[PDB]
Amino acid sequence: VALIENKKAKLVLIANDVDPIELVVFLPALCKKMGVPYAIVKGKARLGTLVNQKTSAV
Amino acid sequence: AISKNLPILKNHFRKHWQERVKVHFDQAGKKVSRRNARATRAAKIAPRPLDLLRPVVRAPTVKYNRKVRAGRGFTLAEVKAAGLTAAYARTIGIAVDHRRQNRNQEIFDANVQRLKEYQSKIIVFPRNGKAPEAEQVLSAAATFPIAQPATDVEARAVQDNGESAFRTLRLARSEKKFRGIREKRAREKAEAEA
Amino acid sequence: PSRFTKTRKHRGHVSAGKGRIGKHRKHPGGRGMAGGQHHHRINMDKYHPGYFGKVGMRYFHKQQAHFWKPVLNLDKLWTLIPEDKRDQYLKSASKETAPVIDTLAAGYGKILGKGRIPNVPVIVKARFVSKLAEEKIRAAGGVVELIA
Amino acid sequence: TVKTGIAIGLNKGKKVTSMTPAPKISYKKGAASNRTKFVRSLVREIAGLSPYERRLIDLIRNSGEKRARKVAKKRLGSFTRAKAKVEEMNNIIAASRRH
Amino acid sequence: GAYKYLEELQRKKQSDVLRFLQRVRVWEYRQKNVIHRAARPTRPDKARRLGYKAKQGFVIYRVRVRRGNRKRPVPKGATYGKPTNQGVNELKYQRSLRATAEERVGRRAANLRVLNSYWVNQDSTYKYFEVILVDPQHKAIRRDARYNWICDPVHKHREARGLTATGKKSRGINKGHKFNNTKAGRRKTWKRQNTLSLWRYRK
RNA sequence: UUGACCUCAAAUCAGGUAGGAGUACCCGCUGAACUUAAGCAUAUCAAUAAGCGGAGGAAAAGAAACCAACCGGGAUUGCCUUAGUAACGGCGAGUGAAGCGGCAAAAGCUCAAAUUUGAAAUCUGGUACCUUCGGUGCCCGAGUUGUAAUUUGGAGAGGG
RNA sequence: GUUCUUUGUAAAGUGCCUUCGAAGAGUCGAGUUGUUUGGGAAUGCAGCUCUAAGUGGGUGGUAAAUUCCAUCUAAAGCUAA
RNA sequence: UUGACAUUGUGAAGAGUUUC
Repeated sequence: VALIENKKAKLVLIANDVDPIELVVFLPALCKKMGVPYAIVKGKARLGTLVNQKTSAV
Repeated sequence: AISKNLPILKNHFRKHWQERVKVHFDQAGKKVSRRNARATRAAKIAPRPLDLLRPVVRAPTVKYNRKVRAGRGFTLAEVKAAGLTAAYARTIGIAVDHRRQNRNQEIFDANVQRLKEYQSKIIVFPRNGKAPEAEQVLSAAATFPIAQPATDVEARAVQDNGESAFRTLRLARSEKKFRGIREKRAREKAEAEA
Repeated sequence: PSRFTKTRKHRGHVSAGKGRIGKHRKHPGGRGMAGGQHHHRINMDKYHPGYFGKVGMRYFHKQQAHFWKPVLNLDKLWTLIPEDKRDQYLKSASKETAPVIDTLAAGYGKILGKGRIPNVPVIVKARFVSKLAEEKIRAAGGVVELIA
Repeated sequence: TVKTGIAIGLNKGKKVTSMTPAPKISYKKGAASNRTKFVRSLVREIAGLSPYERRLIDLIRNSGEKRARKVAKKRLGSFTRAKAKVEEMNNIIAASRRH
Repeated sequence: GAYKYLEELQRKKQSDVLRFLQRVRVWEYRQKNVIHRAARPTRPDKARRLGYKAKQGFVIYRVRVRRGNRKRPVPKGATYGKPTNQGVNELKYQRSLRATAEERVGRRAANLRVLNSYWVNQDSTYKYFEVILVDPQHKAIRRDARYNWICDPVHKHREARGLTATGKKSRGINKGHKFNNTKAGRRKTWKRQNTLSLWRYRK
């Protein structure tokens, strides 16, 4: 999020299946504000594997 | 009951008070305890003199706006004015406050003088073990006493400006009375035109 | 102590000194201040008037020391001087040199006008004086300093 | 502030070398740091509004403003917060009128 | 961090999205048992600022209470005394429901020490909270400094005695003139100032 | 088909813990009446006794969303005094504090909210060994839906 | 009081310029009900209803409106005598 | 027992801008 506010972000990915969903919901608007390319995705588990972790959320 | 001419009483003893009565027969034993506590603390203290420095203070409201009192702490302002910091000071036998913002220059000066005096007046052992190895005092209530200021001279010449101080009082009273009125009134004629 | 008390002297006199007829029973005429309008009205009036009532204005959270104004008179005014120096100033009696008198440090908050003082000119440091006090000082040649 | 040296009056008190201390930042609890203004102004648009806000702005393009003040007074129990919320609603409806 | 955005969203409890979320979550918790361990918090920011740290030892339990006045447990209004103690219906319990809830989970699980609790959701019928616990037997706790004060036997059942936030609040602890009664202990004050103290050389 | 994840379960699973007692003092909760008022219902007794929960060797409270309005003081607790006062009240009976000042004793401080981002740097456990209230390695695991380092507003961070 | 290592290329503190400077919400606050208080147009507490803000907020012991001032900085927390 | 407030959502049809 700090990287986004700093516009360091080239691309953002956000898994849909979160709970508490309030952890995540605003992020699209933020990326719109900072003009960041962002996307909603599926499988935060897959993201975890992409991190060498269980679950990533982003 | 009521009986002959006597002043009227209000004695608050209707409330099972007998169960809750404290007597001080230990008035003496606790004095012993306290002397022993102080002495023993001192004995273990490594001569740090059993009380930390505390500052000189302008003594709140009117009844006691005259007096001068020992407060809690020395205002970091005055500390670094003396040329050091709060943390090192607390390691030293000093007591520091962050409240009590300095607003009075002479008190600023007085406390910094105390602190410089104390700094020059004490002797610190090295961080290593060996030192001059002792001599104890237990004051710092006293060796830096807290006196009132001089506040005047013994006698002076007369400088009669011929005025009536009494009348000055009545005038100040009437001013404090009529600030709001005359203010609103000048405002009224001012906004009147136009 | 006990032994001086009359109950040692009543021993034998049945009805220790409270009588046989009007005997010493528990709480007749009620307790404390019961009956101040009904059957003790005559002690309330006559020796305690004004007890019953409201009067005047209230003042919530009255803090005394707003009204700390201890009081002094010209009549004394001088004991403030240390006696050793007193006669010296008194004999001097100079406008070029008069003693300074801080009532406030002495523990006073207002000065009043009782008494007659010498014709010495005297310097005062005092808040809150009376017209007559200031007057008599000025007639003595002294002055006053209002202070805070 | 500027004392007179008098035991009574408007500026009663000891004429003294009045210093000034350093400022505590605890006085600045009401700060509005950039981060926070951003977060708040964003969360507003994510959240939209609440029904009493909605009713109030309708009241503001109705019914004058005074009535909306009375209403917000009923809802919050003050007049200060009422005035402030009213000003806020004017700020918002200004955006809606003129983007 | 994003916890700030999260806070500021939380503090708008009437937005449509929260209305929706509230409905889902309250229905869920209502279907659940009255007390249930939660896998993790619903307001992680809130737990974090009240001292939660996601690590081996900390726990959340979620809780329900039944949300009303406290009707006097008296048979048929038979209070047996004067008219002033004749009320039953309109009586209020001085501890908060949060306090009750904390107490009930601490009773459910006594190996743990409470830390805090917080509102999540409610309705007319119930109130819901999320409550924070520690296993002070846990080596992680005992070896981290920063919390191990709670391992002390003194902080046993600190909800039962009125030492949490809500505890210290309902117990009248705060500085100032509006707390003169019950600031440093109600019973202590009353005892102090209904005691007669008598010295040897009587003053 | 295979492999994850989230959630919830089970196990005489490995290891741990709570219960009850006591209860002078302590923190709470609940909570009367006799009584006093010369009656009595408010009020008082009483924010007590009884009833219930939970601790310690002391507790609790405590570093100010303070006291104040002075020239201002400066965590808390207790003693003296404030004061039987301001105030409360069928303004009847009665009840009734707090600041200031003196003394005792003294001590300050941590979390959240911040990108480690040129590198989870954090932690439980298991296991071998050891100088064992613990420590090194290895492994498993937790964890980014955030453990570590920094900072706590008295300030403080970033850079120079 | 002796006696060993040597932390270390790592920790702290210190000055002046600059950018800034995050600060706890079903809470605060209000209304009402009940209770309690010395607390009096409402001392605190709790229930219900309403429910905020960031040059703001709390208080300043007479309710309301207006303008100033002053003092603290809550809604998280530890702490011996 | 009766009224209001909340739980309590989405909309329609009809009666005195409203609000039955």
